[PDB]
Parts: sequence; structure tokens; C-alpha cells
Amino acid sequence: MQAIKCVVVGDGAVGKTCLLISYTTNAFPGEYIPTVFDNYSANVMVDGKPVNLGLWDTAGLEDYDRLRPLSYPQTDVFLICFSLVSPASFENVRAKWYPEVRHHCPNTPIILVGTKLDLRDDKDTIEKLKEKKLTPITYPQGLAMAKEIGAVKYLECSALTQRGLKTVFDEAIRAVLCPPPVKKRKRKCLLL
Amino acid sequence: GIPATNLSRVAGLEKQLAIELKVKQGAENMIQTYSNGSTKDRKLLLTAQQMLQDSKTKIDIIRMQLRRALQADQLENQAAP
Ligand SMILES: Nc1nc2c(ncn2[C@@H]2O[C@H](COP(=O)(O)OP(=O)(O)CP(=O)(O)O)[C@@H](O)[C@H]2O)c(=O)[nH]1
Ligand SMILES: [Mg+2]
Repeated sequence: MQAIKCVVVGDGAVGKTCLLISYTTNAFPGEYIPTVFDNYSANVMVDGKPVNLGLWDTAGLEDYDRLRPLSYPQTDVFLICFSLVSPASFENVRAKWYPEVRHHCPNTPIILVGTKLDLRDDKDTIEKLKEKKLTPITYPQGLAMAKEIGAVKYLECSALTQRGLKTVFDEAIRAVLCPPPVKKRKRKCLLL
Repeated sequence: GIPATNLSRVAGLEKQLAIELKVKQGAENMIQTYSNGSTKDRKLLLTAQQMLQDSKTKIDIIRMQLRRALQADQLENQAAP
């Protein structure tokens, strides 16, 4: 069973767990309770080939710096979640997330996600953004971003409408199969 | 510092301790997961051990200090170090 480790992270306030749950439950029940556990896998269909998916979402807690997602390091591919209707989220994703990955240069593939699509294609909401002098991101805008950061693939989706959630995971899996592999192991010391 | 609302400080340590509890209990859970047989990679089990140890110290200091809060709460004559 093709088991791939995918970790969902985003500079946004929330949307990390909702993204994963929406695809596994087809509907996010909500819950504001923080995240501590990790064990959470889901089956996905890619090209008719059953694939084991590892869902690991990090909570918005700084104290968990040490208790950080153990999967993160091994993560075959991490998803970049940001708000499309807000250019700022897009402005900072490449700003902070890119300099970090390049520092190690793991050559690990990286997928792009456009969570919250329901409000991205909303006229009235878009009108509201104008009030704050903000405009939503288009497809070619992100497409170009994938070229500069060398992202394996970039797509947009919603957890409420489920635009293309399955597509995110489906493409993310391929990110390791087709593009360059992953496999990253490095110990800190013999004893702890 | 704190006047008569010394009870606030005490509860604060209870909260901090409890937060660390989730941290400690969290790592241990991950340890038990990889502890059985050999799944995925051993590196995951190691990270759980180190992060868990770190949390152990966290609870140790927070726990002892909490006891110090209640101690100094009863006594009103003895001065602080
Ligand atoms: N319509 C819509 N709402 C979304 C989408 N993604 C997230 N949300 C909303 O934002 C919430 C974010 O939930 P979640 O991701 O679990 O929060 P979190 O950031 O994991 C909580 P913490 O950071 O404390 O662990 C959802 O419950 C939902 O209300 C999306 O694609 N579409
Ligand atoms: Mg969460």
C-alpha cells in the first residue's frame, strides 16, 4: 500500500485540520479543540491505484515547538495553505516557508493549496475585500508562483464545497512517485 | 508582584502544568505507537523519546514551583529568596 506522509500547514489562523477532515469525512464537524494526536490515515484513489495517506496537521501552538509533528521531517510532501481572497497570505507563504526549505535543500517536492474556495468565488465577499483594498488570487497568479519556488504542482480547493480536495491529495502523492523522491534520515546523537 | 490575589498565580501554574501534560502525554502516545514492532521508521520513535524527555523536565519544574506557590501562600511572615 503506497503510504505517503503529507503534512498540512498554513500561516493562516486556521484551516489546517478542516482541510484534512473535509476529505476524510466529506464534511467538517467543526470543533475548536487544539490538536495533539497525530495518528490519522485515509485511503485515496490515484489512477486506480490504492494509496495509503498519512494525515498530520500541526496546531497553532508555539509551546509545542518540541512536540512538533514527528512526521513533518519525514513528510514526503507538505501542502502550502493560504487565503486566495487575501494577497497577503500569498505574499508571506513564499516569504517565510520558502527560505526555510531551501536552507536544508532536501530537494523535496512541494505542493500548493488554495483553501477556502467558497469565499474566493463569492461576488459579495469579493466586494467586501475591496473595502480593505484586497483582491482574490487567480489561477495564473499561483501557477507562476509554482515555477519560482519550483513547486511540483499548484491547485485550489474548498472544504465546504469540496472543489478539488481529492485532487490535492491525489497530486500530492504523485509528487513523490514521479518528481524526485524523498527519504530523509538524520540522527542528532547516539543517546538522548 | 501580587498582593492578595496569590490564588491567581497558583492556578496559572496549574494551567501551565496541564498544558505540558498534553505535551508529555502526547509524545508518550506516539512512542507506544512505534514501540510495537517496526513501522514506518525508527527515527519517528526517537523523536518521540527526546521530545518526551524535554517535556518531563517541563513538568518537573512547573510542578515543584506550584508547590512553592501554595507554600508561600500559607506563610505570610517568611520572606521570599
Ligand atoms: N468554507 C470553508 N471553510 C473553511 C475551509 N478551511 C477551513 N475553513 C473554516 O475554518 C475552520 C478551520 O478549522 P481547522 O483547520 O480545524 O482549525 P485549526 O487551524 O486546525 C485549529 P488549531 O490551529 O488550534 O489546531 C473550519 O472549521 C471552517 O470553519 C475551506 O476550505 N472552506
Ligand atoms: Mg488543528
